[PDB]
Amino acid sequence: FKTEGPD
Amino acid sequence: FKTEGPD
Amino acid sequence: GAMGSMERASLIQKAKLAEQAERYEDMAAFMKGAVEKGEELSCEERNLLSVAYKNVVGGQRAAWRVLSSIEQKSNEEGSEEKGPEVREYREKVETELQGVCDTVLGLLDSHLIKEAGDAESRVFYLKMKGDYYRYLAEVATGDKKRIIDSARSAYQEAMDISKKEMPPTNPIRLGLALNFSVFHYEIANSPEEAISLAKTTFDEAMADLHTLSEDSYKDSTLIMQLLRDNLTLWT
Amino acid sequence: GAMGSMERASLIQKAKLAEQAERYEDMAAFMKGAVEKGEELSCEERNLLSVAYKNVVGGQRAAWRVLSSIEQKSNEEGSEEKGPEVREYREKVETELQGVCDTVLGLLDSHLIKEAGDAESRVFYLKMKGDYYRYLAEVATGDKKRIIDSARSAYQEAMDISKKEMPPTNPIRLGLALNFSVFHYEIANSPEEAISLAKTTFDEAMADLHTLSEDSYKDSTLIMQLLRDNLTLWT
Ligand SMILES: [Cl-]
Ligand SMILES: [Cl-]
Ligand SMILES: [Mg+2]
Ligand SMILES: [Mg+2]
Ligand SMILES: [Mg+2]
Ligand SMILES: [Mg+2]
Ligand SMILES: [Mg+2]
Ligand SMILES: [Mg+2]
Repeated sequence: FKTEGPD
Repeated sequence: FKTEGPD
Repeated sequence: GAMGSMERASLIQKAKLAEQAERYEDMAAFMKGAVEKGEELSCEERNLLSVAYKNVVGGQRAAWRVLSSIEQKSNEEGSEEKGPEVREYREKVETELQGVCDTVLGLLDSHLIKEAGDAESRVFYLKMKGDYYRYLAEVATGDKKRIIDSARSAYQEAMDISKKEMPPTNPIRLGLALNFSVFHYEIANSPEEAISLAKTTFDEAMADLHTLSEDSYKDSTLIMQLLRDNLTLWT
Repeated sequence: GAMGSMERASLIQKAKLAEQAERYEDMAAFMKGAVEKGEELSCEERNLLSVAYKNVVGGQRAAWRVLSSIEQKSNEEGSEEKGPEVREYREKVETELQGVCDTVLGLLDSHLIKEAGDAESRVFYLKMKGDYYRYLAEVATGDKKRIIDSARSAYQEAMDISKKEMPPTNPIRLGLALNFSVFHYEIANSPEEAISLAKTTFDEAMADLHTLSEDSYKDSTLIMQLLRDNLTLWT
């Protein structure tokens, strides 16, 4: 699942 | 230029 | 602190060089030094702080997930006993991850949040507080409830401010909602809440895109697509 | 040393976990600890040592190249003066890179090379010595000639042993030749020597592929393709 910003 | 192994 | 002798502007400049070099631990250390000068951070500087730590903790989280998976397989029926090493090394990585989260939380508590009065700064910092408690919750197995409630509380305060003070398309508001929705789904065992939040947020942003310039439209729709990607995975 | 209390086998096991987690600095520290137990390394363990340090130094080299490029642009006509920060940060990265090279060279000198009697171990270690002197040469601007000659000397000793003791398809021999050819082209300003070495090595390997199993053929042809890729770039 996607969250804000880079990994 | 390529050298042996990973980067 | 090792950065105490370096000018604030030089620390910012080197943070930007470290970013270009993909030297994220250096970037974080420079930005920690800049915060510790005691002045408030500009928008650009907030974003450098966030990018630095997000990249450092992201590497740690990825490593922890690999090690935890190996450890769980070791604890399956018919797995050969291999000794304490997988647990020890998972614990080493976990402890380093917790240390980075504690560093970030400490910057926010001393004294970024208390001096942040504008909605853009305060929401940004409260979202960060929710995020780093969330990363602590991902590895917590013992205080777990209290870590979860600390994340929730930070996110809820950020949400309350953002809904009063920012438009529905504002990228910080959108990224907050995105992350709080993932908290609900992954941490709080609240998939319905996660889906409702992501849906409401997307729809309210879509209705206000007409107000935006082309550049602002691009910024908002990028985050909207992330909400959509999670909704596709979850529904 | 921080690893002195950990069993050798546990250090090897954790090196392999660190590899899976892409935690290369940890992997290198575990493998340094294993070397410092004083026993010779198996083939698998040599390769873990090499992969660990190659990944650590590779990140440093990439960062150094970015910073050096920025620094060189700053020194162009009509560039605005921005102060000492780009030079300072390039120097910081350079010094850390040199420290990693010195660590590896120190393991090889105390005492990996002197106890390595079989051609596969000795060639492997001498190639590594050439490689880490080569990485020192990439950043050297002052002793530069002596660093270059140390790389050359290590590679030449490895070459002499490999030609006497190993078949032309052996992967360690092939990787040595590949790297020594890049030394000639990039470091020693000897593109003709680089091209001759790569050509000769490729052709002699091709003539001995018929002797190999399917698996050995795959291993050798992978390295042969690297020689071919450099020859395409250089001719
Ligand atoms: Cl450990
Ligand atoms: Cl510096
Ligand atoms: Mg000052
Ligand atoms: Mg723990
Ligand atoms: Mg339902
Ligand atoms: Mg023992
Ligand atoms: Mg220097
Ligand atoms: Mg010619």
